[PDB]
Amino acid sequence: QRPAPCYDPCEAVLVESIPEGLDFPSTGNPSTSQAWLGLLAGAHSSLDIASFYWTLTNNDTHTQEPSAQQGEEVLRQLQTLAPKGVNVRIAVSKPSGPQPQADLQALLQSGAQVRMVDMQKLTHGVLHTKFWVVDQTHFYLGSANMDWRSLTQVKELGVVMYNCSCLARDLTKIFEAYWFLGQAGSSIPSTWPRFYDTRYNQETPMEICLNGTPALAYLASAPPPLCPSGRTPDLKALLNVVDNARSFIYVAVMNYLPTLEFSHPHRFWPAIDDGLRRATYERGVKVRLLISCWGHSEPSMRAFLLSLAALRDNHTHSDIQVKLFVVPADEAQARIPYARVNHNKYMVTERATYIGTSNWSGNYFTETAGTSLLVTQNGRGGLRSQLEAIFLRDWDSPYSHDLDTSADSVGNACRLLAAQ
Amino acid sequence: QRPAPCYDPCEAVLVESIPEGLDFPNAGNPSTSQAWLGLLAGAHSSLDIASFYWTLTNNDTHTQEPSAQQGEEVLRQLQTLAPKGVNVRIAVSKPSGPQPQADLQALLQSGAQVRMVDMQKLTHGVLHTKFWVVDQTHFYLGSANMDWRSLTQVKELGVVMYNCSCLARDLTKIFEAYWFLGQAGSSIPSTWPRFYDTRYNQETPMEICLNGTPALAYLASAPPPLCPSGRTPDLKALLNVVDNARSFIYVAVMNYLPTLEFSHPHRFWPAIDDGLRRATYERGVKVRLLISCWGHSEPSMRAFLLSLAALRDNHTHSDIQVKLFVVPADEAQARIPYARVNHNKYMVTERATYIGTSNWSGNYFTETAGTSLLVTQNGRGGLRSQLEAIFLRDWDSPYSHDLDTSADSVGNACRLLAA
Ligand SMILES: *[C@@H]1O[C@H](CO)[C@@H](O[C@@H]2O[C@H](CO)[C@@H](O[C@H]3O[C@H](CO[C@H]4O[C@H](CO[C@H]5O[C@H](CO)[C@@H](O)[C@H](O)[C@@H]5O)[C@@H](O)[C@H](O)[C@@H]4O)[C@@H](O)[C@H](O[C@H]4O[C@H](CO)[C@@H](O)[C@H](O)[C@@H]4O)[C@@H]3O)[C@H](O)[C@H]2NC(C)=O)[C@H](O)[C@H]1NC(C)=O
Ligand SMILES: *[C@@H]1O[C@H](CO)[C@@H](O[C@@H]2O[C@H](CO)[C@@H](O[C@H]3O[C@H](CO[C@H]4O[C@H](CO[C@H]5O[C@H](CO)[C@@H](O)[C@H](O)[C@@H]5O)[C@@H](O)[C@H](O)[C@@H]4O)[C@@H](O)[C@H](O[C@H]4O[C@H](CO)[C@@H](O)[C@H](O)[C@@H]4O)[C@@H]3O)[C@H](O)[C@H]2NC(C)=O)[C@H](O)[C@H]1NC(C)=O
Ligand SMILES: *[C@@H]1O[C@H](CO)[C@@H](O[C@@H]2O[C@H](CO)[C@@H](O)[C@H](O)[C@H]2NC(C)=O)[C@H](O)[C@H]1NC(C)=O
Ligand SMILES: *[C@@H]1O[C@H](CO)[C@@H](O[C@@H]2O[C@H](CO)[C@@H](O)[C@H](O)[C@H]2NC(C)=O)[C@H](O)[C@H]1NC(C)=O
Ligand SMILES: [Mg+2]
Ligand SMILES: [Mg+2]
Ligand SMILES: [Mn+2]
Ligand SMILES: [Mn+2]
Repeated sequence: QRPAPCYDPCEAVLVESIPEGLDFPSTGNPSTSQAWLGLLAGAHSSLDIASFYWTLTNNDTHTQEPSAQQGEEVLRQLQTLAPKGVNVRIAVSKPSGPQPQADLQALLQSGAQVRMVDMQKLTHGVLHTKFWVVDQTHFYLGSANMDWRSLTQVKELGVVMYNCSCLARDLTKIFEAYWFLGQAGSSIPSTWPRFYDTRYNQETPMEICLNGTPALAYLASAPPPLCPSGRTPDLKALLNVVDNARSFIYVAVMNYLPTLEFSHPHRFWPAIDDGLRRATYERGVKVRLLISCWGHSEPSMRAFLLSLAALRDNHTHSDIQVKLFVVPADEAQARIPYARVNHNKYMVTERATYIGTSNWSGNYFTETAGTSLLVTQNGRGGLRSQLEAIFLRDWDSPYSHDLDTSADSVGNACRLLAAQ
Repeated sequence: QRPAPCYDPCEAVLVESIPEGLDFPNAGNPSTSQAWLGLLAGAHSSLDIASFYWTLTNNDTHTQEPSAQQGEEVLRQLQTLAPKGVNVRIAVSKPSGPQPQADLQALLQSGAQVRMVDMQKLTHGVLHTKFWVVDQTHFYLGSANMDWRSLTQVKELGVVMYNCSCLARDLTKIFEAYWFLGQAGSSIPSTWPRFYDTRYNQETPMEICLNGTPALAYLASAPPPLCPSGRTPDLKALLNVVDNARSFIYVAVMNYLPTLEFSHPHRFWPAIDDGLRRATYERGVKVRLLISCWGHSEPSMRAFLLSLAALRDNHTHSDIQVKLFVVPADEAQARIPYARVNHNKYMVTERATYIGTSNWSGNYFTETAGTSLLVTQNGRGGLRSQLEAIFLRDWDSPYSHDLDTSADSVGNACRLLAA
C-alpha cells in the first residue's frame, strides 16, 4: 500500500529576496542570491532549471543599475558549469514574440543545453514554473525568476531542499516533461510513459527525515495535460490544504483572482474562493490573505477582495481579512521596469506548508505550468512555523495595508486602493 | 417527442397582499383576499390546499385585531364547500410540537379531509409549499399562508392561473405526493408510480395559450425525494433562469442565505450565490436583490449580502446591488405576532418569470417541500413585465434601503442593519 520511505538526511531552508531599502527591524534567512551561489559552487554533475524568462544583466533590461551586479554574477557562475563537466539543461517558456536571449546564448556557448517550450501551442498556457535541481540531490523551488531584479528589487520566497535525493529525483520527473516538450515536433502524449509516474502524492506522500524528524512531502504540478499517473495536480494539492485547515489559513500571493483571466468570454472561477469561504464559515478558520499591489495589478482584483473581506462576523465566527503588501519605491527605483513588488506565492496553516510558483487565478491551474511543494510534519519549531513567522512579519509590517487605505499614502503606485 | 400542447384559455393574474399603512403613490392588482374569495365562491367540485400552517382567526393568534376579519371570512367560506358537495383535501405540515388546530377542526367538522405530513421524519424538512388547486381548473401559487396576517399585515406575492386545466392537473400531481405521504404508515417510495410523473418540465415545457398568446410553462417542485420521473427540481429550474439571463436578474425574497441553515456542523451552500456571481461577471447581468428585514431576520445574512454588494465594478461591468425592504410597524402593529414583513419569493429577468414558495437557502431545495411556476413568453408586456413592474415599484419605494442605512431610520426593527 504505502511507497518506500526515503533515507536521505533532507534539510530545508527558506530563502528570500528582500528589495533594497525594505527594512524589517527581525530574524534573517539566507538570500536567494547566496543560496543560488552556493548551489552553483557545489554543483558537480548536473543542473536542471525550469524557467519563465532570463534577464540576469543590466543590458537585458536596458538599465545601468548598480544592484544588477548580483544577477550578473549568477550568470557568470552559471557559465562556468558546463566547461567543468556539469550537465546543464535549461527549459524556458517560449516568449510571446520576438525577443533577444543574451543570457541563454551565453549559456549555450558555454556548453549548456537550452530548450524553449511552446506552452501556448500545447495548452494555451505559458511555462511559469521556477525551480532548480542540482546533482539529483538538492533543489530550489519558489517565486524567483532568472532575473537580476528577482535578487535585489522584487521580494521573493522560495525553499532550498538539501541532501534529499529521493525528492530531487521526483522533481526531475516534472522537469523531464518540460524537456521532452521543448523538442521540435513535440505534442502532449495521450499517456505519459511510466518513467514519468510517481508514487508520492496527496494520498501517499513521501516519508522523509526533514531536519532530523519525520515528515511527509510531495510535489504537485500543473497543468493537467502534463500530469502523468500518480502526480497530484497543483489545484488539488492546494485545495486539500485549505479543506484540511482547522485553525488558520495564511496566504501570501502576488495576484489573486477567482477567474480564468485570459479566455474569452471571461469566465468565473470560484474553486479557491469557495474553498476559503467554506473554511471560514463551516470550520471557523481564520483566513488572512496578503495580496501584492503595484502599478501592474489587475484592478478587477479589488472588488473580489472586498467581497471576501466582507465575510467577517463575530457571531458566525467567519473571519477573513485582506491586506495589500506594497513595496515602496524611490525615484531611481521607480525607473526600473517591472520591479518593487512582492512576488511570494505560498500558504501556511496550523498543520501544513504549501510553497508554489503560480499566482492564484484559474489559468495557472488549468493551462499554465507550475509546481508546488507540500509538507506536513508533526510538532513545533520547524519549516511550517518558520514560514508562518515570515507571513506574520510581512502582515504586521508598515508595508501591509487595509483595503480602505488612501492610495496616495503607501509609497508606490497601487491600483487596488481608492483615492478616498 | 414533444408532449401535447394545452388548448385551455389560460389567464394569469398577479395577486398581492399589501399591509395596512403601506402606501405606493399611483402604483392595481386584486388582493389575495379578493382572489381567494372568488375562487371559493366559484368552486363546484374540488379544492386541494397545500399548506404550512393555519391561523385564520383572532383566537388562533390570541389577538383582538379588526384586520383579522378578512382571514375569518375566508375560513367561514371554506366551511361551506364540503356541505355543498365540494371535495376538500387539505395537506398541512406537521407542527414541531403540540399545537391546537382550531381551523382544521372546523374544516373537518364541515366534511373536509385533512392530512398532516411529517416531513421532518420523511426528509428532515417541513411542508412549506402554499398552493390551491380549484376544480382541476384554477390554481393559486405564491407566498401567502392560510393566515389572516397573510391578508392584511404581511406583504405577499402570488399568482392565480384561471381557465388552465392542463397545468392545474399537473400541479395536482405535486399535491398528490403530499396527500399520499400524509397517510399513517407512509414512506417515500423508492420509485414513484407513473401517475405521479409529468411530461412538462424544463426540457419540454407545456405550450399554453396565456392571455391570448403562446407561452411556455412548467411547475418545479422540491425536495428531491418527492420528485418523480420527469419533474424538474426547484433548484434546477431556478438556476436555469439565472444562467439564461443576459440583461438583468431581479430577485425579491424574504430570506437569502448561501447556507444549509441550522445544520450543525454548519454547511456552506453557494449554489445560487455562485450563479449570481457568474451571471454578473461572465455576462454583465445587472443583479438586484431585494431582501426583507424585520426583527426575526437571521443576522448572519448581513455579511453574505455585503459580500455580494461588493461585486460592483465599473470596468468589469459587474453590477450587483442589494437593498432591504422593511415594512413599518408602530407600537400597535408591533404587538401582532410575526407580522409587518415582506413575504414575496420571486425572480424576474428580461426573458423569464419565476414565482415560488421557498426562501433562498439550501434546506428549501434539499429537504423542504416547495413549488415554483416557470413561465417564458415571447413579446413585450405580459405577466413578465407585470412582475418586473411590481419589483421596481418596491425597489424604488421609501421602504427599500441600502445596507449602510441606519437601523434607526427604517420604520421597524431590522437586524441586518448596523445602526
Ligand atoms: C534545517 O536545516 C537547515 C540546514 O542546517 C537549517 O538552515 C540553516 O538555518 C540557520 C539558522 O539557524 C542559518 O544560519 C544563518 O542564517 C543567516 C544567513 O547567514 C548568511 O548571511 C550572513 C549575512 O550576509 C550579509 O552580510 C555579509 C557581511 O556582513 C555580506 O557579505 C552579505 O552580502 C550580506 O549583506 C553571512 O554573514 C553568513 O555567513 C551567511 O552567509 C544569518 O543571519 C545567520 O547568522 C546570524 O544569525 C543570527 C540571527 O539572524 C545572529 O543573531 C547571529 O549573530 C548569527 O551570526 C546564520 O549564519 C543557516 O545558514 C542555514 N543553513 C543553510 C545551509 O542555509 C534550517 O534552519 C533547518 N530548519 C529547521 C531547524 O527548522
Ligand atoms: C390576463 O388576463 C387576466 C384576466 O382578465 C387579467 O387580470 C385582470 O386584470 C385587470 C387589470 O386591468 C383587473 O381589473 C381590475 O383591477 C383592479 C382590481 O379591481 C378589484 O378591486 C377593486 C378594489 O376596490 C377595493 O379597494 C379597497 C382596497 O383597500 C378595498 O378595501 C375595498 O373592498 C374596495 O372595494 C374593486 O373596486 C373592483 O371591483 C375589483 O374587485 C382595479 O383597480 C381595476 O379598476 C380600475 O380600472 C378600471 C378600468 O381599467 C376603471 O374603470 C376603475 O375605475 C379603476 O380605475 C380593474 O377593475 C381584473 O380584475 C383582472 N381579472 C381578474 C379575474 O383578476 C390580467 O391582467 C391579464 N394579464 C395580462 C398581462 O394582460
Ligand atoms: C548536506 O550533506 C553534507 C554531507 O554530504 C553536509 O556536509 C558535512 O557537514 C558536516 C557538518 O557541517 C561536516 O562535519 C562535514 O565535514 C561536511 N561534509 C562534507 C563532505 O561537506 C552538509 O552540511 C549538508 N547540508 C545541509 C544544508 O545540511
Ligand atoms: C374562466 O372561464 C370562464 C368560463 O368561460 C369565464 O367566464 C366567462 O367570461 C365571459 C367573458 O367576460 C362572460 O361573458 C361569461 O358570462 C363568463 N361565463 C361564466 C360561466 O362565468 C372567465 O372569464 C374565465 N376567466 C377568468 C379569469 O375567470
Ligand atoms: Mg492543476
Ligand atoms: Mg430542489
Ligand atoms: Mn493538510
Ligand atoms: Mn430562461
